[PDB]
Amino acid sequence: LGAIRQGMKRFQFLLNCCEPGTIPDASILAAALDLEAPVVARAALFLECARFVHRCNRGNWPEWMKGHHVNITKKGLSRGRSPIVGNKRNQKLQWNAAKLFYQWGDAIGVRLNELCHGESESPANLLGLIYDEETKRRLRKEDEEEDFLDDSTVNPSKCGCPFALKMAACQLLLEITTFLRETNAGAEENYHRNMSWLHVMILLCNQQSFICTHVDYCHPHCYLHHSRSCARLVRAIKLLYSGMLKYIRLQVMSLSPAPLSLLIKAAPILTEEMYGDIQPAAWELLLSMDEHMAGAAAAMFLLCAVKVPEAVSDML
Repeated sequence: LGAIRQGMKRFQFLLNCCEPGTIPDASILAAALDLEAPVVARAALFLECARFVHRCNRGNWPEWMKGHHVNITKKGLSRGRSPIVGNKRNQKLQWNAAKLFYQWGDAIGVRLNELCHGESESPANLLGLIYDEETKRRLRKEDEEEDFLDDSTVNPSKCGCPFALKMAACQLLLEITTFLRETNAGAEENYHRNMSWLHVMILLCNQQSFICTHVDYCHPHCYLHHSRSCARLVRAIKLLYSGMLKYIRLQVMSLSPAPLSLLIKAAPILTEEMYGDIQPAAWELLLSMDEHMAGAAAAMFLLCAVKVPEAVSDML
């Protein structure tokens, strides 16, 4: 059952020697949803990429990404040179990254803008989702039996794409923003302030809807159904197995607060019409249960209130 697991560890050494900002491709990062691959392998790739992004972010660098492996005199084509050039090589590696991680996240991101019509459950379909009992009990059984130890119920041809996969893409982009803002000299500062694909994260927050009644059920656009979805997937990833588990237990614990912290990390670049759309979302998510979720909703609402206090004044 866990024969993927060690293979991922094998994949871990395939991200231990290759150059950052070269592997993988933008297009195979974009179009990897309509194949025979479930949500769990996509999320595993997302968390592995995020793990190596945190390796390039916090300070836990690998041995070859610190400049110690070019000084020793080889027995061919070799001459005495200081390893400072190897430090420049590692400055090259993240200069391959800080561009291409932007471009790969572009190529995923506009694909997800096209995936807004991909799994597009209509508002009429949503009003049938929340109240009509048939697809109610259908997707409630699909959200409740959601665990990744049996490959027969949760994903039929290993092709399903719920909104929890979109939150997993959101937390991968979240770690991309932990890299890009902090860690060929023209667009090095032009690749953080202007991102051409961030309107659909707020759109997914508008698809984090609030027409629910919470009588033993939430509709698959309600963020409590998203909370139960990400809770079921975190329970799945803690049933399938430890250092990658260490990373998961050190970072995320719930995928529903991902666009919240995304909006904290990308506050000042937005024009304020989108702010006038995000203060209603600030009203809806302040009923949340987690300290991370409701607390980051409080800090987002705090920042949009110290930005725009008159809409706050009108809703008081």
